[PDB]
Amino acid sequence: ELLPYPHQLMKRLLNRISMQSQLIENISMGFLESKLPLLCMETELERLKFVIRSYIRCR
Amino acid sequence: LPAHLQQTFSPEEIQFIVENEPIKIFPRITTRQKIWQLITTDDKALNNMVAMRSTEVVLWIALLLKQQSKCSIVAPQWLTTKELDRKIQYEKTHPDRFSELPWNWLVLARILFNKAKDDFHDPIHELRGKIQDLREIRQIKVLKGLKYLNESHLQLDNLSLLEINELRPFITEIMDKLREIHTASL
Amino acid sequence: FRYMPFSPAGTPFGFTDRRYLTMNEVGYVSTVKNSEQYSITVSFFDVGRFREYHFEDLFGYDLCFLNEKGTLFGQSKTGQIQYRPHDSIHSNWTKIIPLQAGERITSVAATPVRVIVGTSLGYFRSFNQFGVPFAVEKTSPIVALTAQNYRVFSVHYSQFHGLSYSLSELGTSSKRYYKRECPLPMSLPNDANLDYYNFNPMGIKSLFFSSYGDPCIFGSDNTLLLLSKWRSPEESKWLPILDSNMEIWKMSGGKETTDIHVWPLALAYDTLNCILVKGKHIWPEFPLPLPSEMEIRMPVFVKSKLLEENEIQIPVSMAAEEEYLRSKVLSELLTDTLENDGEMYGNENEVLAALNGAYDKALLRLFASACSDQNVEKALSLAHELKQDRALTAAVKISERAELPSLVKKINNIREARYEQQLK
Amino acid sequence: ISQFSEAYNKILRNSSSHSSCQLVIFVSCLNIDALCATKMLSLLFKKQLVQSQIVPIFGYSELRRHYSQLDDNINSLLLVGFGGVIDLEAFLEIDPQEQSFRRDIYVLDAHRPWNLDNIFGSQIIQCFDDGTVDDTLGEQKEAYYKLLELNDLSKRKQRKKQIHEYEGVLEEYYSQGTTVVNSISAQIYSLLSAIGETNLSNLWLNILGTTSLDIAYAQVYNRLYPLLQDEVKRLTPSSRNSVKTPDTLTLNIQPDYYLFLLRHSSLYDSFYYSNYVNAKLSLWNENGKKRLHKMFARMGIPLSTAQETWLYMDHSIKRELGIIFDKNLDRYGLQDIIRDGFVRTLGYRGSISASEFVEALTALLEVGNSAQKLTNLRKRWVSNFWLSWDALDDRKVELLNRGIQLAQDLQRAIFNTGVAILEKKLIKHLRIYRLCVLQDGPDLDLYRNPLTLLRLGNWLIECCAESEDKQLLPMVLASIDENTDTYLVAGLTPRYPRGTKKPILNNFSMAFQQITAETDAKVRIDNFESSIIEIRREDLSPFLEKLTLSGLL
Amino acid sequence: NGLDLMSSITFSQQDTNNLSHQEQEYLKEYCDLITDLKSGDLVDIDLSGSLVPPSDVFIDVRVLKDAGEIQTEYGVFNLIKDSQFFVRQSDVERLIQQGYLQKI
Repeated sequence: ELLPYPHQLMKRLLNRISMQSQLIENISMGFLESKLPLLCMETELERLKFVIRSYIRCR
Repeated sequence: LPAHLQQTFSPEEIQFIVENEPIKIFPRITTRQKIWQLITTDDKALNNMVAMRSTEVVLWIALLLKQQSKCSIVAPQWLTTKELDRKIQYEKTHPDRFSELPWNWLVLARILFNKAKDDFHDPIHELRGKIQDLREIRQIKVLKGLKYLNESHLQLDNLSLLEINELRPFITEIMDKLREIHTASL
Repeated sequence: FRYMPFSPAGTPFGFTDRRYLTMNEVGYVSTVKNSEQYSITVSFFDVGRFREYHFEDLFGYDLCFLNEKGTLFGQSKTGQIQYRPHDSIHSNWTKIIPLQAGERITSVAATPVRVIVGTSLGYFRSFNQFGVPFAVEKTSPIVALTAQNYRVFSVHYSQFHGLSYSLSELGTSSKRYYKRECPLPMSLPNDANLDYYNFNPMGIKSLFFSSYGDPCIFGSDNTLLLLSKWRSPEESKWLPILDSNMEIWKMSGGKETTDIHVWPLALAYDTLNCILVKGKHIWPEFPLPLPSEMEIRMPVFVKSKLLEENEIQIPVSMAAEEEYLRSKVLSELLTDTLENDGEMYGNENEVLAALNGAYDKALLRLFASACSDQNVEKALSLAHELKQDRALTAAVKISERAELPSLVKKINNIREARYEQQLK
Repeated sequence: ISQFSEAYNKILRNSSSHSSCQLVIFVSCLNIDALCATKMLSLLFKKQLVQSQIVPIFGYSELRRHYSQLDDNINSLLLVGFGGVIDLEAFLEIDPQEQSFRRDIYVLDAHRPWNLDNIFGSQIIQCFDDGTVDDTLGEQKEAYYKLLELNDLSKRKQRKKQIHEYEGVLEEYYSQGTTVVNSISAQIYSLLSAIGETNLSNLWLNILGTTSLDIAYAQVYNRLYPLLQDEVKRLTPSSRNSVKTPDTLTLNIQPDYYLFLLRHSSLYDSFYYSNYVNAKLSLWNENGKKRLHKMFARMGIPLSTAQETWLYMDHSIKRELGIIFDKNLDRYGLQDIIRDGFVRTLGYRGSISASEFVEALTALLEVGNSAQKLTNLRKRWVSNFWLSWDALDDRKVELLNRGIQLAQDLQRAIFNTGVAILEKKLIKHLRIYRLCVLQDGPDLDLYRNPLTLLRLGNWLIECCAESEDKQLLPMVLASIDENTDTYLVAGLTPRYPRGTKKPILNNFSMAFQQITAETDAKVRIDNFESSIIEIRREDLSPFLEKLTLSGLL
Repeated sequence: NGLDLMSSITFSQQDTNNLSHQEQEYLKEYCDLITDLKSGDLVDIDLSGSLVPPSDVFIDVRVLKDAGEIQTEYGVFNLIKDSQFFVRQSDVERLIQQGYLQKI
């Protein structure tokens, strides 16, 4: 069956994704020796993005 | 519309779930402070590490740092030639049970042996000898546990996550044809 | 009896032909036989601030001391040293030591200001970090030497004096000695490991320092000592804190075994990093395995009284007394390091606070058992040590549950005298 | 002048960023030495996370189209194999583009003439000017400085005599033969020793680096050998080994012989298709093939066993091969057979030596895949380059065992051509050099690749210029096909029969170059090397007569 | 359709004859129903492709025989035939689906 949608938490995450995706562009442009922290946050954001893109597209 | 399989997990979506469980590392870059920071959403601590002092990170970061050799994956409690011998001799003397598996049974035996094969105690014919031996004892009792299936109930007390995602589309397509005979005759 | 050159946690050749020369908490140095020459590797445990290299020997070095600033090599017969700084800006230098007839070099040291070469007749030559000599001093023969940030620890020995340490601190110009030749409690020795005792007769495996500034020494009794209150002249005690004959016996399921050994590298806040070598030969081999850990336990267990209670499971009535000692000892090494020099990292206050919380809590597993067997005097004296005051009224509610009513008065007699103390 | 670690950080300050095409490297498709030198230049840029290109370049005109078209994100450039001899500012037409130039070029070369307008005048072209190839020669230096400065008749004629004598010194340099000083794949390992990444795999790309120039090249291999016999002893797991576990790659030095492909063919089929057996027994005739069976009589090997493949020989014969090769090998002169070589076993697979690996890469580079019929061939070589780049690794062994069975059918088609020359005797024995021109025969399609003529030409040089003193003269080869009659000619060099004082050994760059600017009769210089060209069929006869004139040898 | 093309009427579904007149107008309106959805999420513009889970952030991409130096978004690529790369997986998934770069 079709389960009831989590209407309250999934307003937070779409307001949490667009916040940090500016902060990656703000650090990586605003920096210009440590290329390692900038490739962990780039990996995680494209890993939280895959859960939503395979949850909405499953309903 | 996924339309490939759409009812099970494909086994590239099983290495995505097991990579959210923490293990220990022996780091090789300090970055603590003395008297720029990793600010990710889901873990957001352990900026403060010391060279050769154990800490606990999530597993998908500790495969990023092994590729550059700035970490070293420690063994868990089960990758031990002294510990896996009790979990084999349990299996012979109890032909009805499943002995015990830490639920990342097969998956953590793959991502560690391909990537981190310098940190155990002799994986050659000591750990790949047992883990293939413990998968062929276990795959007998699954095969004898399907002559006894019914149309109301089943018990599968302790099975892993990869020994189930190869067995869903066999059982739930047959047990949906034993339900539609017993209730169609009533 | 013979003198052999000593280096921290070295290992001999054996039947093979490549060994380590030193091994400590920064890196490990290995050597490899080329029949004519040697190829020395300097590999590091840290990766970020340092690089590894390798170079070719033409003299036959067998003494080294690897630390953060430099890498002081040595030669045991010709008296030839070489100092290779990790920085590319400062250049090397080489000096040849005067030697008399029938003399060796035992061990060297590489403090950030001084450079110490101690020979096997007692001479104590001290350079500066470029090669200008400062002193020549005659002491007892030296068989080990090590250093941290500014302090220097050493072990004298003679054929008639006996073992004696000495703990000094060559600062900028301050040369405040602390202990000059006081005696030291350790047992020297008197098979597959006969190749080891020809290499190091003294039996000291690897002496080092802590990360907080406390000397340690890992004897051949397999019992890591430690020195406390060394800033005071008349309060130094040698607290043993680990038995490697006991932690192995627990982990082998209550059994004697001759396969697991212990090789130490360094010490942390409360953990010891160890190379658990498995085999007959008690030195590690190449490649160097991952350093495991091991916790410290004060030696209060009994080898016999655990076996009558049947991995090894301990009853709580015996495990309670050990945590009483262990948080008692660890506080005295932490409460003075802040008061005299201070804290390095900043988080030293909260671990101090949570260590007191393990101190009073572990006493109350014992305090309740003292009321269980109808004893008022034994349970009375235990309530004079709780410096935490919020556990004092917590003990009163355990006094009523055991129904020893006179004991309930005595604890409230303790609270009032410590209450009037605060007002003055 | 420029060492490595100060130049290594000069490439990381301007390449670690967000955009992808920050640096671009160029590889010549022919030098196997230039193949291993970039395979371990990707591993160095994979552990430090820099994004790049790897573009193969065949010709000399194809460098101009690829460079003069795609110039947006050149924050660095890199160039391996090329760029040694020909002046790059005068060929790419580069002008001042703003200290703090926008573009750096780091050439890597293995050739003799330093081409002083690249090393000196280093505005943008970063040199490679450590004293390895440089050798710190000063007479070249001051003459270049006492030239670029542009009673007055007395000093100016004295200046004109000083102009006259100094260009005489500049005609003592720039008048020399092009051969190899150092290998490239030993030079990059000297950069990897200083940074601190030397694995066991990054050693296996020097043993394949400096064995490619042992067989068919000058031998500096005798001077590069004691440096690699110590880096193997240094990285060794233990003295006594476990008994053959399915892990644990162990490379270790072993007494290895000079035959071609012992481990993957029979004994008898290796004694035919060799060089230092063919050079001493003259196997192309019939009078020498009787002497070959005369060896196996003495050695105690039947002629059924000696053609079984080397896996299925008996246990008590491969045990005793190091012993029989020294009692009976003296009488036929073959005593320079036993050398010391390297063997890399990956567990249960089996042993492959060093020389038996570089044959399987020189034979995977041309097989096993008007003017616009030409460039449709050059895309069959550039696309063939990635067919060895993958096979170099340790994961794909089904790609390697295609290579060995493509290698034995290379040196079976050469041996049946090189016999058909030495019966008809198509050699002109002229007063300056020797000449051969091949016009007709079987399988003449194979000989369009420059790595195939140098295989056959290396079989002729060690054949006739042998231990027997006749003379010492260069060869000139010329093969032919259809399709506008290309006539791929190639100048070769003489050798000594291994028993090393004259290292110059080449002249076909200078004296050839004067003729192509004299009539320019239908010639194209389209190679990394200056000693191989094409020429039309009507231009062969008047060109060769001019070679005998103005002889510089 | 709608994957690094953003208006793909032609160039895909190369038959355009096996469909009826009614099934060829149903499809063309349905692709405009998709682009309503990708404008109100902003998880990613065109959330369509890549249902493979992400791993191994830096990949090796070998060009298979398609010149053009076509790409402008996130920098030019200067694309030449048979020359492999080391770029991250975010910029190639828009081209690895076109049959244009062969290796993963």
